[PDB]
Amino acid sequence: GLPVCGETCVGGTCNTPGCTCSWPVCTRN
Repeated sequence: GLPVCGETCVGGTCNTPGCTCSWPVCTRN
């Protein structure tokens, strides 16, 4: 499955609201 989110949560942050941080990458469950 193609991940909706893909922002690096290296700095403990996510751009897309709704995406959970899964260091070092944000992803939505």
